[PDB]
Amino acid sequence: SMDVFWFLPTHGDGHYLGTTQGARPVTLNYLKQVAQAADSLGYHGVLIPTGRSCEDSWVIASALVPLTERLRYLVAIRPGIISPTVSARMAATLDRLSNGRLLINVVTGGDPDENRGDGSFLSHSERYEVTDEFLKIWRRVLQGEAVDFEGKHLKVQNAKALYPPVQKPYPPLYFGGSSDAAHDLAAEQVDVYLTWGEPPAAVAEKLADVRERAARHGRKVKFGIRLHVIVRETAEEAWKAADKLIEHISDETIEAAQKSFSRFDSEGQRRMAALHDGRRDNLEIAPNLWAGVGLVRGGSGTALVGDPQQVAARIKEYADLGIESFIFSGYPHLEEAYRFAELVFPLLPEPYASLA
Amino acid sequence: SMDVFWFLPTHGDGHYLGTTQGARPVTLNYLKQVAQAADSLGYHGVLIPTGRSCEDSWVIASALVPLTERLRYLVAIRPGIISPTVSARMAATLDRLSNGRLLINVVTGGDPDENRGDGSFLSHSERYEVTDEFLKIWRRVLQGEAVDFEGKHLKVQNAKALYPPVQKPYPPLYFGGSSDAAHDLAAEQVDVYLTWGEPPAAVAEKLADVRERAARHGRKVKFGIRLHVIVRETAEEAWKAADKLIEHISDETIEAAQKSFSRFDSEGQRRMAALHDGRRDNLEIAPNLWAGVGLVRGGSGTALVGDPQQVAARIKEYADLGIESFIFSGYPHLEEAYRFAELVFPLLPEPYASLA
Amino acid sequence: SMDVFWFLPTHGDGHYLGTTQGARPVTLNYLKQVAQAADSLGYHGVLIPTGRSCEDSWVIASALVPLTERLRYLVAIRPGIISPTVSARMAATLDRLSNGRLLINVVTGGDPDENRGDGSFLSHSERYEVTDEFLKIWRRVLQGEAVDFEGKHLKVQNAKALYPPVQKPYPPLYFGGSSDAAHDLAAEQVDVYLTWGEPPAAVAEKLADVRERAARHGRKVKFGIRLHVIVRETAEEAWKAADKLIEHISDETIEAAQKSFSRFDSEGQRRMAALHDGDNLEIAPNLWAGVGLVRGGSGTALVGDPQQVAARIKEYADLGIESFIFSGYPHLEEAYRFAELVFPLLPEPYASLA
Amino acid sequence: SMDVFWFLPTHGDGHYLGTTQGARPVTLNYLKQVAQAADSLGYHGVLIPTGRSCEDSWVIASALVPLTERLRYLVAIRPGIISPTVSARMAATLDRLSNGRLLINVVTGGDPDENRGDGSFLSHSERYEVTDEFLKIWRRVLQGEAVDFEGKHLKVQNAKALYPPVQKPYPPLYFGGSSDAAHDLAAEQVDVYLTWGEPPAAVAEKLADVRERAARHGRKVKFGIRLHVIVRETAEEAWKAADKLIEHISDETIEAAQKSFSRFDSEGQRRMAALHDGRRDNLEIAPNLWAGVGLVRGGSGTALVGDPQQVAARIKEYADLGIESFIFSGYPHLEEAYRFAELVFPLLPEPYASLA
Ligand SMILES: Cc1cc2nc3c(=O)[nH]c(=O)nc-3n(C[C@H](O)[C@H](O)[C@H](O)COP(=O)(O)O)c2cc1C
Ligand SMILES: Cc1cc2nc3c(=O)[nH]c(=O)nc-3n(C[C@H](O)[C@H](O)[C@H](O)COP(=O)(O)O)c2cc1C
Ligand SMILES: Cc1cc2nc3c(=O)[nH]c(=O)nc-3n(C[C@H](O)[C@H](O)[C@H](O)COP(=O)(O)O)c2cc1C
Ligand SMILES: Cc1cc2nc3c(=O)[nH]c(=O)nc-3n(C[C@H](O)[C@H](O)[C@H](O)COP(=O)(O)O)c2cc1C
Repeated sequence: SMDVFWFLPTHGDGHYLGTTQGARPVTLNYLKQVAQAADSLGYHGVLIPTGRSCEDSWVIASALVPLTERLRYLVAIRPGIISPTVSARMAATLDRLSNGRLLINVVTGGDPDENRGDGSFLSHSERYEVTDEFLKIWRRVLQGEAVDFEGKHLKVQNAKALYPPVQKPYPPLYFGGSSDAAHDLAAEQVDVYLTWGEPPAAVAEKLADVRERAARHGRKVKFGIRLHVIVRETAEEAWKAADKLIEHISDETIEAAQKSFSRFDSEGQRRMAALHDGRRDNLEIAPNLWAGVGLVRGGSGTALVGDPQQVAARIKEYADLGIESFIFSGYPHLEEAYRFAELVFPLLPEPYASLA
Repeated sequence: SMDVFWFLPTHGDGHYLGTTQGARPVTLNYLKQVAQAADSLGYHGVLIPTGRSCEDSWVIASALVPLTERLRYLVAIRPGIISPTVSARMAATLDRLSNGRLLINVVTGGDPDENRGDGSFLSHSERYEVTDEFLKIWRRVLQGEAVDFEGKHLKVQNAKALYPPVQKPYPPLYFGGSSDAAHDLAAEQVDVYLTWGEPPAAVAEKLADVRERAARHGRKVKFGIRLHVIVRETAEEAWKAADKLIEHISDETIEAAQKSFSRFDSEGQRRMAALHDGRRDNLEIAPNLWAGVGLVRGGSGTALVGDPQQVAARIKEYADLGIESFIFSGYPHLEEAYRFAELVFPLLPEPYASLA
Repeated sequence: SMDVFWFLPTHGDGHYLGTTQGARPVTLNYLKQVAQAADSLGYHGVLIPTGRSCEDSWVIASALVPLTERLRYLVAIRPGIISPTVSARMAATLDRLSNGRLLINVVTGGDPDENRGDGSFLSHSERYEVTDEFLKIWRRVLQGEAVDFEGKHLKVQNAKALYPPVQKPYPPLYFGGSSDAAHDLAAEQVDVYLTWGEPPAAVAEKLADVRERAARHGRKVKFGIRLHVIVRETAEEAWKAADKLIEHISDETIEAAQKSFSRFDSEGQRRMAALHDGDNLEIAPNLWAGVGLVRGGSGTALVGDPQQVAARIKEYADLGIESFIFSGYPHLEEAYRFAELVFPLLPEPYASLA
Repeated sequence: SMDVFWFLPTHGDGHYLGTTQGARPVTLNYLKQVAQAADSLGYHGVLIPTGRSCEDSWVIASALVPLTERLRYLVAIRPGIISPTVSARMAATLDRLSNGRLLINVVTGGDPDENRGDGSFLSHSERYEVTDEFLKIWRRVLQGEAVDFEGKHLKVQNAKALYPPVQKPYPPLYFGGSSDAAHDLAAEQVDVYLTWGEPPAAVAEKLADVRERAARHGRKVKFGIRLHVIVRETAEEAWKAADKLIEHISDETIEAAQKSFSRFDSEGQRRMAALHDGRRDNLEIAPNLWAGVGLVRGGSGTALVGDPQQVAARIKEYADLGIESFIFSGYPHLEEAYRFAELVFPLLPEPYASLA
C-alpha cells in the first residue's frame, strides 16, 4: 500500500533557488498545467501549501477540482484563524464537488509573525489547544451531529453542517509536527502523520513515538513523508542538477534564511535547519539525502538525489519503516512531475508500476 | 448604466416553493449549467447566497470561475467567523484567477442561532462593530499596506496580502442591511448598497437615508435591488405561474417559517415579513409587485409578476430612484434565466437591448 | 433494456416553428448547454444531425467530447463525399478521445440537389452501392486489417487505420431508411435500424421486414425510433403547447416545405410527409404530425401527459424498439422537462436517475 | 513582424528518436497539456500534422479549441480524399467555434501508398490539378458564393456553405511543397508559403522563385519555415542533447527509413533527405543547423542547435530573407515548448520579447 503525491507550487516556481533567473509566476494556467499533469500521470494527489507567501489554498483547490478527474487535493486548514463550523462546510462542499477527492492537512502555524498578521496571538501550547478544540468540532460536525462545545478557546452552540461529505466519516486528516504537543494531537485525532525528510534513523524514532501514544488511545495511524527529489538517468547528471540548483545562492541569503528560521516557533523547522546550520559543504547528510534545498526554502529541506535505482531504494527504506504516503516535488514542478513518473513509477509498487 | 445579475441557487432549486416536488438538487453539473447559462446570455454577474443552508460560497465561485468567460461573481464574506487577512487573501486569489471578475457581498448575519453555530455570540451592535473593524483591515490590506490595527474586536499586527488584486483599489463591496447600524456602515465603507424588493416609495426612503449619511462622510454610493421575477408573454400567464408557485404551501409551513423569522435578528428580514404577515390574501402589495415568495423563502421575498412591458416598466421606476444594479432570480433558475433574457433584455437599456 | 437519446440542434433552435421569433442561434455556448444538460440528466447520448443546413457534425462532436463525461455522440458519416479510410481514422480518433462514447449514424443523402452541391452525382441505387462498398472497407479497416478492395465505385489498396478504436469491433452503426435497398443494407451490415415516428402498425411492419432479412444473414439488429416529444403535466397543457408551436405557420411556408420535399429521393421522407398531406394532425392516439409541417425528417411528436407519453413509449418498446431519440423546442428546456416527467415512468436506469 | 508556432505531436512523442524507450503515447490529456502550454506561453499557434501515422487533425483541433483562449490551430486539408464543399463547411464550423483561430495547411500527399490507401490513384501532376480545382471551390464557397464548377477532376453544382467563417475572406491558407506545380499553386492561391529547414542560401532561392511567380499574378505571399530546435543555456549542453536524441538509433532503422523515403513522390521530402544522405558524420550542414532529425523522422528533418544567442541569430537570418512565420518543435514537446519560450522568446521581436 502506497500513495504517491506531487506538489502544487502556489508560492512560485522556477529552475533555481535563491534567484529570479528562470522563475515562473503562479498563474491559473500554470497551476492548471501542474495539476492536470499530476492527474494524467496517475499521482494519488497533490499537496497544496498554505501561508502568507502562497495564493489561497481553498480557491486554488476548488478551481482545479472540475478540471481534473482522479487527482486528490491535500488542502490545508488553519485552526485559530477560521471558525471550525465554517471550515467544515467548505470541506464538505469541496468533497461533494470533487466526488470524494479532498484530503485535509492540519496546519498549526509555526511563524508567530505570520500568525499575528492573521489576528492570532497564541503561544505554541495555545495553538495546539485551539487545534484540539477545532478538530473535535470539525470532526463531529461533519458526522451530522449538532455540536455544543465550550472550551478554553472555542465556543459553538448548535453547530451543524447540513450537507454531509462524500468520504465517511469525514475527509482524511493529515498532520505534521514534531513537538510533544504535536505528537499527542496526531495520536488522538488525525489519520495520517506526516514528517519531513529526515534520515531513516531519525524518522523511525518519530514514528515509534506516535505509535506508542496512539496505542494508549486504542488507535492506529498511517505515516507519510515529504521529500524533494532530483532524479535523472544517471547519478552524475542528478548531482550536477543539485549543484546547478543552488549555484546562484549568495552567502547573505543563507544567513538571512537561517535567522528567519530561528524566529520560527516550530520544532519541525528547528530540526530541518539543524541538519546543515547554513553550511554549503557536507550537504549529503545520509545516503542519497541532500539538504541543499533547506539553505533557502522554508519547510521541506531535504531531497533524494540519484538514479532511479537509488531513489527507489531510499523510498523502499522509508516504506519498510511503515510510511505509506510519499509527497514529492522538484524544480520546475511541471517537468519534474513527468520525470519522476517516467523514471521511478516502474520501480514502485502497484498501481504505479503499471501506470508507466 | 444598469447591471443585471442572476442568482446561483446554492441552497437548492425547484419548480415549486415549500415542497420537495419537482426539486433540483445542488450538484456541480447543475451549478455549472446555471452559471454558464448566465455567462452566455450576457448577465453582468451572479449573486451567490451564503449561510448554513447553502453550500460554501467560496468553493462554488472558485470552481465556476475557470468555466466562465465574462460573468462576475458576487460572493459573500462573513466578518466575525474568518480572519480579515485570510479573507483578503482569498479575495485577491479569486480576483486574480478570474482576471478581475470578483465582487464582494458583505454579510453580517441575521440569524443568531446560525451565528452561534459558527462560534459568534455577538449582539446586533457588536456584529456591526466587528464588520466595521473587519472591513477597515480588509480594504487596507488589499491596497498593499502592512496593517497594524487594534480595535474592540479585531487585532492584527503586520497583516499583509502579498498578491495584489486585479480590481483597484479592491473588489467592489456590495452590502445589504436595513438597520441604522447597517446604513452607517454602508455610507462609510461600501461601494453599492443593496435592498430587497420593497415598493418604490419605501425604497426611495431607504435610498434617501443612505445618500444623506454618505454625504456626511464625503462619499456617494451606488444602489442595487434584489427581486425575484415571474415574467411570461402575457400577464395572465405570469399571474397563473405565480399562483402555481405557492399552491403546495401548507399553513404549517407558513407558521413554521414566519415564527422562524421572528427569531431572526435582522431589520431587513423584519421589513420583508411585515409586507405579507403570513397571509395568502392581498399578496400584490404594489402594481406587479407580488410578495408570495416571502411566505416561505427567507431574504428576498417579493417578485415582479407581469408581461414583459410591465416588468420592464417596474424596473424603470426603480432605476429612476437611482438604482443601477438589479439582482434577479426565478424558479427554476436555469429555465427562468433564459426566459428573462429573451423576454426582458430587449426592453432594457444597452448592452442588454443588443444582446438578443 | 432501453436507450433514451436527446438531440443537438446544430441547424438552429427556438420556441416556434416557421418563424424567427424567439430563435436561439447555434453557438458553441448553446451547444455546450444542451450537451452538458443531456450528460448530467442521464440521457444515453445525443443524435447530431447532418446536412447543408447544419454545422459540421464531426467538429461539433469533437468539441463537446472533452466537456462531457458519460454522454454518447451519434455522429453521421456520409459515403460518397469522403474517403472511407479517412472516415475510419476520424471515427477512431474521436472514439479514442471519448473513451468509447462514439456512435455512427450512416447517412446516404436524400437530397440530390444537396448531393450535387457536394460533388456526388449518384442515383438512388448508386448511393446504396457506394454505401455498401464504403461500410465493408470501413468495418474491416477499423478491425486492423490492411484492406485491398476494388468495387464498382470505391477502390482502396493497403488501406490501414493504425490507431484501433476503443469499442470493438468498431463503433456501433446506426442506420435509417425505408427502401428495399436500405433494408438489405441494414440486415447485412448495420447494428441498429432507425425509423421515424410512424403509428405503431406501420412501424411494426418495417421491423418485421428487417427481421426476416437479418435472419437470412444470420444476424439480429436492434431497432430505434426518432420522435419529437411535447410533454406537460396535463394533457391540456401539452396540446396547448403543440398549438402554440405551430401558430406562426401560414400556408405559404407549408407549400414551400411540401414543394421542397417533392424533390427528395428518399423513401423515409415521403412516408413521413404523406401522413398530413400539407387539421386532423393527430394521426394516432397521442401521435401528432404537426412537426413535419415544416421540419424535414422527424415529423411526428408524442403529445400528452407523462402517463400517456410513457404508454406510447411502452407500445413501441413491445414491438422490439430499444432506442428512442427524442427532441423538443427549445432543446435545452425540454431535455429537463422530459427527464423530470417521463424518466421516473421508464425502465432502469432512467427510473432511478430522477 | 514574426509569428512563432509550436507543434502538436499527433503522431507520437518521446525523449528519443527511433525507439520506444521513454515514449509518451498520444492521449487526449497529453495533447491538452501541449496545447495549453503553447496557449499560456504566448505562441501564435500550433501546427497539427496530417497523415496515416497521425490521429485525425480535425478531431484533435476541434477537441482543443474550447480548451484554449488565444492559440491558433494550423490544420491540414487533404484535397483528393474529401469533397471541397464538405471541407469548407468543416472549416467554417471550426473557425466559428474558435472565434477566428483556424489556419489552413494545404497538403497534397507525398506518399503514393498512403494515397492509394485513401482511394486516390493520381500522379504528381494530377494531385496538384486536383488541389488547384479544390482550392478554387473552397475559397469561393467560404465567401458566400453558390459555386458552379466543372473542372478536369472536381465537379460541384450549386455548392454552398450556409455558415460564413469569422476570418475574411476565408481562414488563411498555408502551403508547403517544392515542385514546380507546388510553386505555381502557392503563387496563385495561397497566403503563406511554408518550407522546411534547408540552409539559408537554399531557402533564399526558393523564396525568390515564389516571389517571381506571385508577382506575375499580381500577388504577394508571406513565407514561413518549419524547424526543430534543440536549445540549452550553453552550446555544449545543446550538442550533447542533439547527440543523445539519436544515440539509440540502429542502422536497421535508418536503412528501413531511407528506403521508405525513396518511395515518396515529394520534391520537398527528396531535398530534405538529400541534406544528410543517411550518414552519421557531418550532420551540421550549416552553422547551428543539424540534420540528425531527418535520419528517421519523415518531413521536417533539420534542427537549430546551440545556445540562445546562436539560435536567435539563425532565426534572424531566415527573417532577413522575408520569413515571418516560424514553426518549431522539440523532444519532448511539452518540456521543450517551455525551454524555447524561456530561452529564446526574450531574444525575439515583440510580442515575444515581452512575454517572458
Ligand atoms: C508535510 C508537512 C506539511 C506542512 N505544511 C505546512 C503548510 O502548508 N504551511 C505551514 O505553515 N506549515 C506547514 N507545516 C508545518 C506544521 O504544519 C506547523 O505549521 C508547525 O510547523 C508545527 O509545529 P511543531 O513542529 O513545533 O509541532 C507542515 C509540516 C509538514 C510535516
Ligand atoms: C441583496 C442582499 C443579499 C443578502 N445576502 C445575504 C446572504 O447571502 N446571507 C445572509 O445571511 N444574509 C444576507 N443578507 C442580509 C444581510 O447581509 C444580513 O444577514 C442582515 O439581514 C442585515 O441585518 P439588518 O437588516 O438588521 O441591518 C442579504 C441582504 C441583501 C439586501
Ligand atoms: C433516425 C434517422 C436519422 C437520420 N438522420 C439524418 C441526418 O442527420 N441527415 C440526413 O441527411 N439524413 C438523415 N436521415 C435520412 C436517411 O439517413 C437518408 O438520408 C435517407 O432518407 C434514406 O433513404 P431511403 O429512405 O430512400 O431508403 C436519417 C434517417 C433516420 C430514420
Ligand atoms: C511546413 C510543412 C508542413 C507539411 N505538412 C505536411 C503534413 O501534415 N502531412 C503531409 O502529408 N505532408 C506535409 N507536407 C508536405 C506537403 O504538404 C506535400 O504532402 C508534399 O510532401 C509536397 O510535395 P512536393 O514537394 O513534390 O511539391 C508539409 C510540408 C511543409 C513544408
